[PDB]
Amino acid sequence: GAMGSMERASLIQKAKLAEQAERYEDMAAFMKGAVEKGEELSCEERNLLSVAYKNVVGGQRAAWRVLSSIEQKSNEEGSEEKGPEVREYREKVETELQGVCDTVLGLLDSHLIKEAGDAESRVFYLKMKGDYYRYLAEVATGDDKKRIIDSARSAYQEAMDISKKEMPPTNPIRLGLALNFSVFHYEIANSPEEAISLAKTTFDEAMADLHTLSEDSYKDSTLIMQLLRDNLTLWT
Amino acid sequence: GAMGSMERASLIQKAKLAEQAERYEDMAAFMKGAVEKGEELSCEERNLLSVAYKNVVGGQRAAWRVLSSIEQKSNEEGSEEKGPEVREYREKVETELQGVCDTVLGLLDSHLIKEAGDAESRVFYLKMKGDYYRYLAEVATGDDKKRIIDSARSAYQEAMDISKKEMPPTNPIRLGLALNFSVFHYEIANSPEEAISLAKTTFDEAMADLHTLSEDSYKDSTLIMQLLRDNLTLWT
Amino acid sequence: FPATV
Amino acid sequence: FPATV
Ligand SMILES: *CC(=O)NCC1CCN(C(=O)C2(Oc3ccc(Cl)cc3)CCOCC2)CC1
Ligand SMILES: *CC(=O)NCC1CCN(C(=O)C2(Oc3ccc(Cl)cc3)CCOCC2)CC1
Ligand SMILES: [Mg+2]
Ligand SMILES: [Mg+2]
Ligand SMILES: [Mg+2]
Ligand SMILES: [Mg+2]
Ligand SMILES: [Mg+2]
Ligand SMILES: [Mg+2]
Repeated sequence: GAMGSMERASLIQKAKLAEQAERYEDMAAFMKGAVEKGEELSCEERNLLSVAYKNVVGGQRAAWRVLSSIEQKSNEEGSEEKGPEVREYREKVETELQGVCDTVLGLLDSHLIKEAGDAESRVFYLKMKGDYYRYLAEVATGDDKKRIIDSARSAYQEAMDISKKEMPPTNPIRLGLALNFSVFHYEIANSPEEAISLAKTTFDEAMADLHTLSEDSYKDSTLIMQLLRDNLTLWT
Repeated sequence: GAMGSMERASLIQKAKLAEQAERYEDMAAFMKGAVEKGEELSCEERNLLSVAYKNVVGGQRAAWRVLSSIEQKSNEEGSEEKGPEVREYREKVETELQGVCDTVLGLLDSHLIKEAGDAESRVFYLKMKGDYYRYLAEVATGDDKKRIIDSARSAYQEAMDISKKEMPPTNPIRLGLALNFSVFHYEIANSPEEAISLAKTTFDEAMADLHTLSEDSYKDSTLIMQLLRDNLTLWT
Repeated sequence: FPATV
Repeated sequence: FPATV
């Protein structure tokens, strides 16, 4: 670990600086360093970790999609042969993306999840596990594709089961988990009806619980509820 | 060179793919590889090189400014001490930026400039030399600051002298060179009157030559002329 | 592309 | 910040 010599508090401080500077690769490296100190993460610290890697991998995914589209076009009839370069470069970006996902999943397995006893932390990390298997699934084309998909599904399902037992239907982690699991169903599992059902049920159960909330909690919950509605509008 | 085994044509092809994917670090590495093949660059190839490094360093500069601002605030009266982290991280970003500038200047010195005999190529590379010394100047605080500034000035001046002899006043390279040298005067050389004079004279001489142009050449030239006007409006 | 968080 | 190209 290149961050092994840096104080945990310094790593967290620098992660926050890197966020302000929009230096998400640095932010992720700082947070990896912080995780590798071996202490549990606070809520704020979990969010730094998630924001960092979300941005890094989000960029990789966007690039991979550009490249995959170019590659697909190259394999249509009437497309003049351009050699191996498009495939090679798509592979390069893919391998880097897979590496980032493996890094994140590694942190979750060693040892964030096993030490996470509170619902809020355990659901947060299992959602992440689902998310990073989902990203691996987006680029999977071979023997292990089904097992990657099932790994995502299993993580999301464990998260759902805990969140339903332990958190109110308006909890932002519970909402965000459902949002993403719904997308998993639509985009990965070829289960659009399950995706729609999930988004709808999640929205309605949240709606019914808004009355219990402060103005600030209301703002947080309704924001994600709008994302559910946005997806529903896209899909129906 | 990690790109030593890849074909020059493949490097250029991949640089174009990386541009489409907004993967500017990769784009820059591909173009560095292409330069290091030792052949002169075409106009298109020069533009790929410049676009790649402009984007990489532009990101670094933006981050450095965020960090420098935070650092400056930390050294105001009534600012509570937060330790070395802000300075360390600003230094980290700075060192990376300096490294990219040194890489670019290295390519220009070994051996792009010396092989560039046509006005269009030689002015293009000397403008780049000026630009990357200007970026080094933006972060310079020590013994060599004056020499860095003079290195930028000297490169820009050689470029200006060639461009005035060999190119029409509407040539986009000539315009862009003047635009950037004007900014050098305003931001680096503490010479706002020189900056204003240069931008104004460049604008007016271009205006008078527009009549000679095709519609497409007109579009290219007037775009940069508007950047000159934008700066003038900012400064007056 | 659909919304995720 | 002023315009450069
Ligand atoms: C520790 C903790 O409670 N983390 C979640 C916290 C509240 C919810 N939240 C958000 O509202 C936004 O991002 C997420 C991120 C992850 C998850 Cl699982 C849910 C929501 C950030 C602001 O835009 C809306 C979503 C993150 C911080
Ligand atoms: C080989 C060559 O002629 N290169 C310049 C070429 C025309 C000008 N041009 C542009 O118009 C924009 O960018 C630059 C970049 C560098 C310089 Cl020196 C001048 C202008 C790109 C489009 O937005 C306006 C400026 C670049 C390609
Ligand atoms: Mg310690
Ligand atoms: Mg692969
Ligand atoms: Mg159900
Ligand atoms: Mg060859
Ligand atoms: Mg320094
Ligand atoms: Mg003069």
